Amino acid sequence: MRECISIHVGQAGVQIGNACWELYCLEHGIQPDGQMPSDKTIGGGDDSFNTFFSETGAGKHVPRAVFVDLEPTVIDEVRTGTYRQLFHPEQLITGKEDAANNYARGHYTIGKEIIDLVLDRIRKLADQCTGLQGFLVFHSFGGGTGSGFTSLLMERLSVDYGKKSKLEFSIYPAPQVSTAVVEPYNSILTTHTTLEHSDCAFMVDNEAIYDICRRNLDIERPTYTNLNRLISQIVSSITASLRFDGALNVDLTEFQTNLVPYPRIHFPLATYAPVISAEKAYHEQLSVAEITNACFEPANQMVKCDPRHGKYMACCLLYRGDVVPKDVNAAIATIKTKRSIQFVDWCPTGFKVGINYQPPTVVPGGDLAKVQRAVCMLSNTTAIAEAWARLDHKFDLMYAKRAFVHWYVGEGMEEGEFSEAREDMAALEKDYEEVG
Amino acid sequence: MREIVHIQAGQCGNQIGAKFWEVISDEHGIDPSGNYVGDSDLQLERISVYYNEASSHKYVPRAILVDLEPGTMDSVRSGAFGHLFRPDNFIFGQSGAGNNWAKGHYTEGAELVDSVLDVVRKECENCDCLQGFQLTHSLGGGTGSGMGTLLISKVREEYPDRIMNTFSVVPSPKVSDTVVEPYNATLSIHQLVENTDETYCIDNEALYDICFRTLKLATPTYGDLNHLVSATMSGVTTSLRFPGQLNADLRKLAVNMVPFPRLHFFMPGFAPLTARGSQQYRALTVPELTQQMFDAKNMMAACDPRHGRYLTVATVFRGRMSMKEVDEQMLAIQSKNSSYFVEWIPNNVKVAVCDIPPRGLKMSSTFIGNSTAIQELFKRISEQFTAMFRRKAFLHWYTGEGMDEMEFTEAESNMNDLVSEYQQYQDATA
Ligand SMILES: COc1ccc(C[C@@H]2NC(=O)/C=C\C[C@@H]([C@H](C)[C@H]3O[C@@H]3c3ccccc3)OC(=O)[C@H](CC(C)C)OC(=O)C(C)(C)CNC2=O)cc1Cl
Ligand SMILES: Nc1nc2c(ncn2[C@@H]2O[C@H](COP(=O)(O)OP(=O)(O)OP(=O)(O)O)[C@@H](O)[C@H]2O)c(=O)[nH]1
Ligand SMILES: Nc1nc2c(ncn2[C@@H]2O[C@H](COP(=O)(O)OP(=O)(O)O)[C@@H](O)[C@H]2O)c(=O)[nH]1
Repeated sequence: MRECISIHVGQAGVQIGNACWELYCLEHGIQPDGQMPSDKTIGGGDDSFNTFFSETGAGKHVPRAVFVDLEPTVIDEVRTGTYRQLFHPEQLITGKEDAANNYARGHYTIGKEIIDLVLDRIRKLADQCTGLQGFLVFHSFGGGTGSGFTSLLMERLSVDYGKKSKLEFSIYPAPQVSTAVVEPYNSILTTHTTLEHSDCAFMVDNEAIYDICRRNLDIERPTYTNLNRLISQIVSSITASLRFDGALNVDLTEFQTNLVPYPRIHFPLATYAPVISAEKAYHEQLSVAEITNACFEPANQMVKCDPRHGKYMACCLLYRGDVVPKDVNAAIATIKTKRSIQFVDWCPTGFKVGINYQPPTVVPGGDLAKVQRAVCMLSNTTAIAEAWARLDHKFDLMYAKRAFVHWYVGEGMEEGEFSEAREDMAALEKDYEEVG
Repeated sequence: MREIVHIQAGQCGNQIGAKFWEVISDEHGIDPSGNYVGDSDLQLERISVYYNEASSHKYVPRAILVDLEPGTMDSVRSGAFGHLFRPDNFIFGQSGAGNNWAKGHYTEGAELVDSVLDVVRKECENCDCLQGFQLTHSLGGGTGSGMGTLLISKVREEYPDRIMNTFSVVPSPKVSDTVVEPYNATLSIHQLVENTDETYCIDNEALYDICFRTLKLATPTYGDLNHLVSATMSGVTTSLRFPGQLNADLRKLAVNMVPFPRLHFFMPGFAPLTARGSQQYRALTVPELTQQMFDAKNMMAACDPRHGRYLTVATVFRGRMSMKEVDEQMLAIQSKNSSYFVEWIPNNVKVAVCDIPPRGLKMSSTFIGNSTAIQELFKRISEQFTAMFRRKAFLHWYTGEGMDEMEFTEAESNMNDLVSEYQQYQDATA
């Protein structure tokens, strides 16, 4: 009874979406030929899985998402991958030439000649909706397509739909899988023009995902199928709230309300704990108290920043299977050991919990195996300023001697944009640092 | 990607690029008859980068060869893989192109620029989208330097959007019969700095130095050095030719590499130095590749980078290889040489890995750097020019051919300013 639309931009976005949509199939029992025996095959739905699949009279359960790429190299792969028959006759978006690591080329030159088609597609999809909450866009700060076009898309959407919210999932690109060197300019130039049209954005750092996969997954060569699968698992876990059924954090509005205090501070940090290694059959057993104890370890968060230096806003949680709220209360009492915990004086505290009575789903033939309990703490820390400071150092270095600047100026951008965005990010990091 | 148009100028260009076509055509496993021999799709994933289908869906290289000395056509059609090309772009002159500028730059050649634009547009009609251009030439003689700069400017006018890349060969006193070279070299690089996007300094001085002091060949011929350069430029092209993780492209290579708006002269290098062999080889393994990648006597510019700084770096490794090991040694090399590299762009030393071995060697790589050491080469060329110029010499040829003294003076002003720019960016701080 509340529709939802997602959208994928860029190679990273489309790959993550590929890795996520089949997880989404698995979770509800949806299968490329599945039928979910409790339905009428004609709109049989309006449950929490209706928000994505707008199932047709053919009992197909077609989704609500489109994929964007300036030059077909991954969107084709999903067009001829595994769930081929799962998408409409050329509903997807294919271009002819990428922005090539150039924020400007996607922000002023190329996208400004393809965007109208994207908006037409988004509107045409939304018309079939009835109660849309907002958009969930997938992009990255690395390239110029998944960044310049994303910011331009933000502007266009906020122009056409300002009332509705639109949650974001982003990647803070790492030197380890750095496919460019002009990422930091794109990152600043995207965060600066994101705030005024953003509401709540999640960053998942490929530094962090790479570290997790290399360390606790026994993989030394993280292709774009390993890190991609891990991130898909995290995204499914976070959106399970609205996805499976009703509990804490039903709606995107509710995301904002219980997460974001201050519209300049809307980058929640997500932690996880169950990192099942591999097909390893037997290591030991597991306890809910154990995983909630682990969800405080700095090594197990989706973005590298040590929060024992700062204060939290609102530390929500989710769980899968084996309800035991008394154990949860004991867990809060234990973590109250105040060795690495804090809250903020002005507003009281709430560790809202919502339980899903389904054990977590796993990739069948992947680098994981099925477990029974799961949990994901979305702690809106003040420590998330570490990432911005780290990226500011590099942006300042590169802008010291005006490196690469021509590749942006000579395409429809001015010189003052760089300076003003740097100042704006300085104000933003000041706005984080002052809270306390 | 989109298609690439290749342009070949003069005797040096025709010979060097014909050998390069042979090298890659063996690498992509295509027969002289256009017959297909490759045994996997990974060979033809990016065959459309260069080669175009025939009426028999037979893949044909797309390139153009330009010169005015009409004796080159038979040289084209007498190589081992020479007859491979389309019998439509063997367009050449008819009365020689004596190594004088403004003869191919102003006097003639300017009459056949219509012909060359006609042929390049004709074969880019069959190109669904255009990526860039490959002009191979040298900095001495009309056909060569002068035609190259004229072509560069013309296509820059007609296609201001796409990329423009070229290979530069700088003639040297060590192997050079004529002596009107330094004038040609400076007159060339003046057009080249302001009119192209990136360029490779395939030098002869360093080439001869290393070939005679380690490879120790008696008579460096147009055979041996042609082989060396064809191999190295094949190695450079591999990254686009291969599918890579550092899945770089011409525009992407420019964006990643290009540090300033006038410093786009690269220093192609190669770690496992190779002569004309017969058997498989004497074996080489990883740490040897690591060391010989960045030695002092393996590049193509007579400079020691430890006397300068890198703006950026790039490599493309070859053969079955341990990626984690490679990353480990690269991290060490960026760790144990802190002062060696510029502090302006961290995360500059990019790395990629390829799979198909070179057709003859097991484990190799391809170094495509961008240093501040290139000022030594440019200073050398400019000093020899001005030594030839302080008193006039053959300059009556140029003046009566169309230039004036002011063009020479401004070419030197531009080159010395460029050297000042490289010096400046070579002495930055934090
Ligand atoms: C001080 O007196 C000296 C005299 C000679 C030498 C070395 C002497 N010099 C040169 O000519 C070198 C460059 C001058 C250019 C001049 C500057 C270009 O405009 C030329 C031109 C070409 C065609 C038509 C009109 C004009 O000429 C040439 O390249 C011509 C090629 C042509 C004529 C086939 O000749 C040769 O290429 C040679 C003679 C085989 C090359 N060899 C030499 O041992 C050294 C000194 Cl120091
Ligand atoms: N899918 C995926 N992408 C990643 C990962 N790590 C980094 N990336 C990013 O993937 C991006 C490639 O897509 P884009 O950023 O859109 O690249 P582009 O040059 O703008 O355009 P395309 O290459 O056509 O997509 C780079 O910016 C990388 O930083 C990863 O683990 N998975
Ligand atoms: N043919 C040839 N010439 C080379 C090579 N390397 C350097 N050169 C030099 O390039 C110059 C030849 O210029 P060229 O293109 O013949 O001028 P043109 O007479 O106008 O065609 C000579 O100085 C050669 O020494 C090579 O591999 N092949």
